[PDB]
Amino acid sequence: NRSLIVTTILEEPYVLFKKSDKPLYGNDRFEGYCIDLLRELSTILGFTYEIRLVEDGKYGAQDDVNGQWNGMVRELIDHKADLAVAPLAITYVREKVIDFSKPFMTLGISILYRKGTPIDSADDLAKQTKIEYGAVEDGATMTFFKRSKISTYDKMWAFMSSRRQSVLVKSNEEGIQRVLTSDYAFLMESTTIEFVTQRNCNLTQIGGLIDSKGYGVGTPMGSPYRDKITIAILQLQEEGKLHMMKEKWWRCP
Amino acid sequence: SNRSLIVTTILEEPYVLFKKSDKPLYGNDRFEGYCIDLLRELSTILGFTYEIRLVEDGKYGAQDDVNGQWNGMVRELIDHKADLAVAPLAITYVREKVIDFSKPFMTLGISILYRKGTPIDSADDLAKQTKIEYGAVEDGATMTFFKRSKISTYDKMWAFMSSRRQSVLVKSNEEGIQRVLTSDYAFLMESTTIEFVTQRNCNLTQIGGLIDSKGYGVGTPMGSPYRDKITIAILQLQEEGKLHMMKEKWWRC
Ligand SMILES: N[C@@H](CCC(=O)O)C(=O)O
Ligand SMILES: N[C@@H](CCC(=O)O)C(=O)O
Ligand SMILES: [Cl-]
Ligand SMILES: [Cl-]
Ligand SMILES: [Cl-]
Ligand code: NA
Ligand code: NA
Repeated sequence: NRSLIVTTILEEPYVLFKKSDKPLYGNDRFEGYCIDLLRELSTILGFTYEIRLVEDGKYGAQDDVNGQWNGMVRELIDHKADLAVAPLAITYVREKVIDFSKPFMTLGISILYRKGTPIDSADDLAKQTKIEYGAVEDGATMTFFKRSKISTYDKMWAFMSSRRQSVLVKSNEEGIQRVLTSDYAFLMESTTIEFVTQRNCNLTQIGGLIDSKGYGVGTPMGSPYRDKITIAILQLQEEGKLHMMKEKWWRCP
Repeated sequence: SNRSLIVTTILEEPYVLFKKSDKPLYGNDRFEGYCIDLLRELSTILGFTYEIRLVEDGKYGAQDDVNGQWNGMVRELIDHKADLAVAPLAITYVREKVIDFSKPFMTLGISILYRKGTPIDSADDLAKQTKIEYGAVEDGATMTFFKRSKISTYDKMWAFMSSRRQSVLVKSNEEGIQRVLTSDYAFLMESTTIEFVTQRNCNLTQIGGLIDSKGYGVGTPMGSPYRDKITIAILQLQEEGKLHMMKEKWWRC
C-alpha cells in the first residue's frame, strides 16, 4: 500500500513547478514530461507516489577522492528514494551502482551556441580558448568529458577542469544564461538543446551528437521495479504515448 | 575450461554475413559484420568463448495466435537452445515479457523503403490506397507492431497486409528489397537497414520519417546473469566510441 518515494530535479520541460497564483501542495506542485510519465507508470503498475526534489540539486557523480556518489544516484544507492524519474542518463559508471529501466528517450551530448559563427564541431572549440565552454557540474556530460580518452574530448576536459569555477554550472538554465550573456558554448544533451533552440531563435546546435545514450528511470540496484518499469515504457512507446508526450512538452523564422 | 556459449543469430547485411572467400571457412571464422564485431568485443570484455549458430527456423520471432508458442531466435532463448542472441533483434514489449534483453546497442524505428520519384510521403498515403502493395518480414518486430496496433493508419495497413500476406509478407529483408525492385511495392523496414540499402542503391529511398522508436539488444533467456553484464559492456563500448566506429565501418549516392 506504501507510496513510492520518487526523487527528481527541476529541468524544463521534464519537471517544472506549475505556475499558479493559488498555492499548490504535494505532487500537485509539479508538471512536465517526466511527471506525465510518472503518472502513466503509476496507472500501469498500480502504485501511489510522493515526489521529492533531490536535496543537493544534483544528478550524480562520484567523488574522485572519497569515492562517494551525490545527487539522485546517491539517493537511490542509500535507499532514500524508490525511483528517480527525471532526465537521468543511463551511463556505464551509474549502471554499476544503480539500476535503470530501459530508455524512454534517446539523445546525445551536443553543443549549444549562438548562431552565425564559424564554429562547427567540438574540435573547433577544443583548439581555441577565446570562446569558453562547459557543462553541468556532477552530471553525465561532465563525467563523459572527465573520463574520456578521446583526444578532442580529453583536451576539452583539461580546459573545463582548469576553468571549472567559471565554466561548470549548476543547471542547464545557468548554462543557457552563460551562452546568452557571454562568449560561451554549452555542452548540453540534444533533447534539451531541441527545446531551447525552439524558444531562443538566436541559439543553435553546433555539430551533431558526440555520443549516444538514453534516459531511464533509476532504481536502487536489485529493485523489482526496474523490469516492470521497462515493460511499461515499452508499452507506452508502442501505443504512441511517449511520442505524444514529447510533442506536448516540446511543442523560429 | 568453461563451456562455450551458444550464440544464435541470423543472416542480415551488414549485421551478420558469410565472408566472401574462395577458401572454405569453418566455425566462427565464416561470419563477419557489425554484430560479429560486437560479439567479439563482448567476449573479450566478459571473458567467454562462443559458437555462432544461425537460428534454425530462419526467423526473428513472433507468437502464434492459435497455440501461444514463439518461434525464431526468441523461441531458441526461451527453450535454452542458445545462451545469447546477437543480432539486429528488436527489444519489444511482447518479447521483453518472455526473454531478457541487454540495453540497446543501436536505436532505430520502422520506416518505408520504396523507389524514388513518387508523391507517396508517409504511411498514411500508403494506407489510403491499394495500387502500391506493401508488407514486412514475416514473424519479426515490424509485422508484430502492425498486427498489434490500434492506431488507425497502422491497423488499416495490417488488415491489408494480413489479407495479402502470402504475397506481401516475406522471409527476409533481402526478399523485401527484391520485391521493391521488381514490382510496385513498398517495404516496411527498420531505419538502420534502410540507411544501408539506400546508400548502395541510388534508385531507392526512405519515405516519411520513423513510425516508432526501438532499440536492438542482445537477447538472453529470462533470468540470465549475462543480461546485465552485457548491458554494462555495451555502455563501456559506447562510452569509448567503439560502437560508433563499428557502425561507421559497416555502413561506410
Ligand atoms: N541529464 C544529465 C544532466 C545534464 C548533463 O549532464 O548534460 C544527467 O543525467 O546527469
Ligand atoms: N529486426 C527485426 C526483424 C526485421 C523487421 O521486423 O523489420 C526483429 O527483431 O524482429
Ligand atoms: Cl569534433
Ligand atoms: Cl535492462
Ligand atoms: Cl525521391
Ligand atoms: Na545496474
Ligand atoms: Na524480459
